[PDB]
Amino acid sequence: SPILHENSDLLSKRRRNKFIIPLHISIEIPVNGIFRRNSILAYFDDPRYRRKSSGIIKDRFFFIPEEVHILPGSSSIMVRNNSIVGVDTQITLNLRSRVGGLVRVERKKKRIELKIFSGDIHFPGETDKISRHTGVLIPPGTGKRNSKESKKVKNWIYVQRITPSKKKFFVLVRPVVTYEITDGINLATLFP
Amino acid sequence: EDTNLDELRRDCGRQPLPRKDPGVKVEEEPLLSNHPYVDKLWQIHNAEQMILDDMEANPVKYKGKNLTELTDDEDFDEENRIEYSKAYYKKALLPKMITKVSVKELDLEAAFAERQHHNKLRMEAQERGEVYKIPKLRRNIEMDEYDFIHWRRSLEE
Amino acid sequence: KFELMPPPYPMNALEPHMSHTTFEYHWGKHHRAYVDNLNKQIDGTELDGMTLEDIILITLPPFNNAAQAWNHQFFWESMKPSGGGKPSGELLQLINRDFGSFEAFVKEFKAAAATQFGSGWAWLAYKANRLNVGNTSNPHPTDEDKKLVVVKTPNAVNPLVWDYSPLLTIDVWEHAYYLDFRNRRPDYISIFMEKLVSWEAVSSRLEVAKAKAAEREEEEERKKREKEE
Amino acid sequence: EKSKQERMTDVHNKSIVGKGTVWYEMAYEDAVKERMQ
Ligand SMILES: [Fe+3]
Repeated sequence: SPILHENSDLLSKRRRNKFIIPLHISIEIPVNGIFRRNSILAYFDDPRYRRKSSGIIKDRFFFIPEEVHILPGSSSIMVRNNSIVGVDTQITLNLRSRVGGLVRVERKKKRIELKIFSGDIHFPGETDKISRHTGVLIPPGTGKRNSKESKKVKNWIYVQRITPSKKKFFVLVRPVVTYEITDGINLATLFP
Repeated sequence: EDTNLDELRRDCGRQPLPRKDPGVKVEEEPLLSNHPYVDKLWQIHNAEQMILDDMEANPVKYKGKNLTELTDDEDFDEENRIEYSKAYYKKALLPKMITKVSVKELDLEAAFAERQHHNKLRMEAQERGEVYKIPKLRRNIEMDEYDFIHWRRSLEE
Repeated sequence: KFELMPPPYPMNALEPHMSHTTFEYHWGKHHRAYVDNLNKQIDGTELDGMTLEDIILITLPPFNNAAQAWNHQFFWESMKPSGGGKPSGELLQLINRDFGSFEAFVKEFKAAAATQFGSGWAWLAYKANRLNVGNTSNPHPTDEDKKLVVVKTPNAVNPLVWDYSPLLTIDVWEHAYYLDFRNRRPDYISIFMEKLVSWEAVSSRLEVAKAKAAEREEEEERKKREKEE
Repeated sequence: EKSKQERMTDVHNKSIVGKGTVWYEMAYEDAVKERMQ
């Protein structure tokens, strides 16, 4: 049967036009068993790059996690639209908010979409002519070492402009994640 | 009596049988390194590893019988071993070629010593806190040496 | 336009075993002819302005003439009118390592020059070749890979063509000995192996070959470092 | 009639429904070496 030290590389050999892999990543073949050009055989989905947060990443990618709650149409919501709710905020009868931020309630035909955009609410000034509809991501700025009280922001932040009113607009600095395509290469040795 | 036309052509002095001319140049071509005995060495390596791992699963079966002298079946034959079976298909269905390695063909003493040393180092590295890893076994190095001598022969040719 | 190069020793009084009448005829005629023909056939061409080896490896009608002159000059330089009889230095080490003894090497050279059967040059070469087809590289490379091999070449053929390194040459062509003496080739071969071979030039050429092999090995390491970087 | 590539595309869509642009495309030996080096 199996063993404690499972090293399939030391039990598989590759020859000219012949690949022998010991079945114990997973691989799938067609019904007839034949393969074609550019035919995917094995899948190497790695859970290390997986994310539990609903926010998806979109050389490097940025993922902004957002608390999204899909409730039915007949569900009573205890939160108002465009309202700022804190931590542990009771949004429903048995559902509490996990992160504090701006609550967005999207009422569809037969579904209630509640989105909680976590982030720091900042009031932009007159000279801050930031893009309203075009969100801009700010990377880690190289702060000068001369200033002592200058807190260096080592994590990238995503600044999104929220305009609930036609005359009043706010800027929300949502969090971001790091997802690099070039960095990170993990694959189990198949052939010795 | 004549069944090979080339032997007849050589005997009667006539020219060789005409063949279509390949467009490749034999001088400029990749060398051959694969060894023919590599397949048998790999299959006997797999058989040795499997029998040695299965002697561990059944210590009572391994006990009372020497590793050097063992007999799975008295009437086992290599000819009966070759067969085609496509009953079990998880994703693809193809004939499963079966090969039965001979009892004397496997030298179980070296495999037993190797596995003893390997599991000792495995448990030692687990005590350390790191998974034990081994680069290559003996029979794999022997197969690499076979491939190397075949490559030397091809290079000299 | 290459010109004929005079031999190191005085041609008239070099060796009592090779007649100066003979020396003169052979050298002059052959070298001159090859060079002029070669100079005629390379004039107004891309091959002009290059060394003989370049031409040798590239060539075709300008091959046979070039190789012969190159071989002939190498042959002249391969000998001086003294010092023959035994090699020394790294030559002896390499000879006893591969051949086993100096007498074995001499016998092999004699039995390769005798059995040429026609027009040919015999060669002692230091084998440092790099193929350009498939798996040319050798895993677990070590010593004893580069070896001294005694090869026989047909007319106008030199070992330069198979990436080999030329160390010592006997011109087994009739002109060399037929005129000089009654045409018994073993005599000429024996005398060459006895009283004219110069091992100092062979040692110098072995040093040059080991230097070129080292520079190729270091070029391989440079390419590997560029790959890593 | 002949050389129909329907089955290959079908099994590729069953294995990978979303044929997005591959962010990382590399040979097997190159990936193994990068894991080693
Ligand atoms: Fe000559």
